[PDB]
Amino acid sequence: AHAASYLSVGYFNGGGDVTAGPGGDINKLDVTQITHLNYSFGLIYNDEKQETNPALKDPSRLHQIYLSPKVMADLQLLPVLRKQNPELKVLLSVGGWGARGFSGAAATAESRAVFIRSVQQVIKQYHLDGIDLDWEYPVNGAWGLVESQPADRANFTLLLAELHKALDKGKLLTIAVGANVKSPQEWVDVKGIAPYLDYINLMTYDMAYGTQYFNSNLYDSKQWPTVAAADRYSANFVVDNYLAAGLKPAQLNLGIGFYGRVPKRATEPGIDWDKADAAKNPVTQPYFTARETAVFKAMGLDLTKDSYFKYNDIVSKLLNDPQRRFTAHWDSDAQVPYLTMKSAEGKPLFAISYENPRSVALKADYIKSKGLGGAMFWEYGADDNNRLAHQLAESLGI
Ligand SMILES: CC(=O)N[C@@H]1[C@@H](O)[C@H](O)[C@@H](CO)O[C@H]1O
Repeated sequence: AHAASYLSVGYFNGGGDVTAGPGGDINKLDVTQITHLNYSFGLIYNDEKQETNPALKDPSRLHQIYLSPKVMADLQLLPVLRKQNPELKVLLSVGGWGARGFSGAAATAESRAVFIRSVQQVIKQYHLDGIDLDWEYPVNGAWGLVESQPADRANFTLLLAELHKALDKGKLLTIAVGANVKSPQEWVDVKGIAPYLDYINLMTYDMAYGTQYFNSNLYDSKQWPTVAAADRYSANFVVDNYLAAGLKPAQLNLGIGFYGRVPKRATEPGIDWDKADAAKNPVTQPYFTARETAVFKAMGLDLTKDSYFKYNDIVSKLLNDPQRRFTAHWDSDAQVPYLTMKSAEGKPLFAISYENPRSVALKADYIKSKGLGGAMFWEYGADDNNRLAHQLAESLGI
């Protein structure tokens, strides 16, 4: 007689993203398929010396939120989206991969107050239901991609506490957190911040690095196993790490990638940093040759720079490749699909893993069985005719 309610929180790369590229078309989204939209991204005016976005270096706006023209214009369509789905909640996500300014914004009482005032101003001007902070990452700085300091852990908590106090009742405060095991251990006081957050979005993807083949495997592959311990990740492992650190499952949304990645293992030696004279003794070697890298290059994917491939492009360019160069497979342990390309020798080479309707439904089944609060996905612009979002909505009963 009583039915559970799951969330489906769809990121949309509207403004542009360092790794996913230019922003998409908000008009193509089906907002009836989701519960929450994270419009991405607000940026942060900052004094980091390595900032290359000159707009963000305006010293009169230090620590405030920056909204690009495209972001402003898209946020103007909110009334139309709300008419199509009057239950929809819309948040602005601030930060994203490579986004500077959190370490400075969070550092002092005065800096925190400026940031918070800016958050309040943006919520009010654009009539948002809340704010999502996507700081990559406190303390670690994504290994120097953004400035960081050890005080970031404590300061993130203070920032969230003070933002929670400032926000109107009813406004949502959320964050996205990293897959890396050091996130709950060292970077983010997850127990400390939990009281201030409506939910926590887990970035349970981007695992196709180092000696790992799969990008968003639910469990570890056995057929295509990761070699170095420090690289061995799955969505469930991440979930378990956050739960071990003291978060309740109902507060968590599992991140689902509407995209795939060509693993780094295909093109770069894989180093196990636990081994003797590690860099001279790689534990995997690249298996792509110029023949393979050229196929991807011709698609528009330069594997020396990036490995991201949107799901709609996987369908149109890989699955439906007129020359039939890609073969689709299912990994029964990892519960995701992957494609192989045939080497000149005739051997299948592992090309890319991704998510399809079947694997999305299996992640929804995990959400339901593990007792998580819902799904989050990156990102709506990468879906194919809203099919993966619709699958998620069907499987979660949204
Ligand atoms: C797009 C992305 O997430 N890249 C990161 C990278 O910063 C990092 O070097 C590695 C762990 O060292 O984890 C990868 O997932």
